[PDB]
Amino acid sequence: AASGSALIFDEEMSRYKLLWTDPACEIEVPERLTVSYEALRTHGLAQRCKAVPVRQATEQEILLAHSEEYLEAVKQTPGMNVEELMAFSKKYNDVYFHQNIYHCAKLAAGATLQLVDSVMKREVRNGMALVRPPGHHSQRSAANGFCVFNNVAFAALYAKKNYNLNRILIVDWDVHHGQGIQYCFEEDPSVLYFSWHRYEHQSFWPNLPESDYSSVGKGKGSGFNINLPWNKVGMTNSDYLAAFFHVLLPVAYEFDPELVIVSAGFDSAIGDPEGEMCALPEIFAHLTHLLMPLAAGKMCVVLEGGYNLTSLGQSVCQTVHSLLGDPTPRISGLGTACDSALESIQNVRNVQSSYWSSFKSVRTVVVPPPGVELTLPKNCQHSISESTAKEVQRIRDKHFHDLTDQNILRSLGNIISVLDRMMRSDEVCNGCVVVSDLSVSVQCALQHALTEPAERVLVVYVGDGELPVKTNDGKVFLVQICTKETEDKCVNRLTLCLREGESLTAGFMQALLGLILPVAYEFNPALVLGIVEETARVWGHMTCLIQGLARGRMLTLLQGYDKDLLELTVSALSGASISPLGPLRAPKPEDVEMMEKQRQRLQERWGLLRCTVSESW
Ligand SMILES: NCCCNCCCCCC(=O)NO
Ligand SMILES: [K+]
Ligand SMILES: [K+]
Ligand SMILES: [Zn+2]
Repeated sequence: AASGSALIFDEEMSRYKLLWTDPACEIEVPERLTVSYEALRTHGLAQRCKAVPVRQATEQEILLAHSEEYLEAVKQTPGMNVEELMAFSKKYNDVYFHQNIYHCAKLAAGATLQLVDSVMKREVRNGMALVRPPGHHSQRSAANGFCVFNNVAFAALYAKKNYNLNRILIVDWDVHHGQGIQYCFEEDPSVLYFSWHRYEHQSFWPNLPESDYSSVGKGKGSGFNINLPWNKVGMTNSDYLAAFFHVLLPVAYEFDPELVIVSAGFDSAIGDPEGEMCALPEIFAHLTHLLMPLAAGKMCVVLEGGYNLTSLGQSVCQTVHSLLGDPTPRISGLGTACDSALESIQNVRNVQSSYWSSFKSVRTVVVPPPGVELTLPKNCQHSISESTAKEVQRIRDKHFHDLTDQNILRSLGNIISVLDRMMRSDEVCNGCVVVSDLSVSVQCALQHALTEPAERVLVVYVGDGELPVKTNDGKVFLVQICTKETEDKCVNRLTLCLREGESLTAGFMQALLGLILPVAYEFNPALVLGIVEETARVWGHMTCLIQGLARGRMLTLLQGYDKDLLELTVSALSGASISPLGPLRAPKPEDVEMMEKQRQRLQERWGLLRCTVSESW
């Protein structure tokens, strides 16, 4: 399988700049590239990525998305002086030209195609290209918004032609609307374009009516263009995550893309002069991580905007951190989206209701049963202290007097050993332990974590019984996926009873993206505890996405030995790729009704669940 992450960059693309007075473009400086690459080198991230050289995009590759007349007009700019370059740039909106910009434009485009090839050739698992000029505003016969050629549009068309892909997802989290990408794939159902952008009721640049939520695509591409307009500035982490959980992610996993291309503009981060939003650079580590379970991890990150030189480097490294599989930082202070964001999210979901189902040294430690030996990935390891042995003795005599099964005692010693290495040693991140007795193992795992201390523990249990888990003090949230419909009493437990059949994968994924993840992210646990009983596919996507919480510190307790299940949890816990879910039969209405009743029951306490504007009394 593929491994590593590509970092495509070249200092040549920082060798064009603005040569005349223009306050509209004076923020697009060469230092954007040099600051971002040097930030990756300072933090040791560039040295960890496979450096792929940039090449020039050929003429025929440029003609994939641009006209011959516009290409030949740009081709003449290297021969122009300052006066002629100023006159040529006046023919367009918010863009300047340079003697070298046509050279770097072909390099920025070629760098994107180099990144597409390395990912599609399985030479790397994912990658990022630091390019200038940007591209998502560029159109078929016009330069626009600092862009000359549409790099991301090139990547999708290049991937369609040379690899025969049928479904490509484009995620534009830049703060500006990439109308060039929208125009290019307006009638193409093979490319799904998502974009959030500062809109302010069309008053913000580029002031386009097509940037609104009602532009869903044209013809056979209807429903494959998703615009989410930000009508107020200061959007926070809660707004960005609500946009993912309730708009992008449900559509993305139903779309099931064969490749993910990200128009990664970081002017959506706090401190940027263009965006004026308030999301921290840490949010981009999660925006990346939440998309990695798609397309078997094949993700191509292309740089677009980002103009606060300090805010830029921080978010670039947070993106590469997630691409390399590093633990995601904890996000605190999460809550409901603001009213403006909730109105936007509500409107996009309604207009897309007719096109999509959901609307209207060691990273992992494994302890198999005694004697079972299995092949482990490179970053995983098998399992005992004398202090742990004494503590298991102390736990036994106080809480389990009539208990002598010396193999049950073995697992409890491993649970303490694994948890001690996860929280305190900082050398182990997560782990998986095969378990015989559930009630004693869950009790030991949960109680030992609270005194570690883990101030908050999220428990995700796939079973039917009741477990020794107290959820009455705010330190524990219980997520239970069961077979028997249980009346949920209190606002700190989430019980999902899915009506059995061939619709469980679709219903579970909708509950994962729409209920579990929004609640888990607001809860901000210090450790995740996964529990699966013997009587109890989709667990790989759950294990990977849930690692966005608690810095990826998850302990999974598997009851009984299933090598297939064991091998999948360990693979997902270790950071390996997750095989894509195929086409899923749309969820049963009885499950959607059940999931919406739980949202009504919990969204007043966990505002991140809200996908509507609350009714004021
Ligand atoms: N604050 C006033 C609005 C001026 N807007 C200038 C357009 C440049 C677009 C660059 C970009 O980041 N594209 O993604
Ligand atoms: K955007
Ligand atoms: K589209
Ligand atoms: Zn931008």
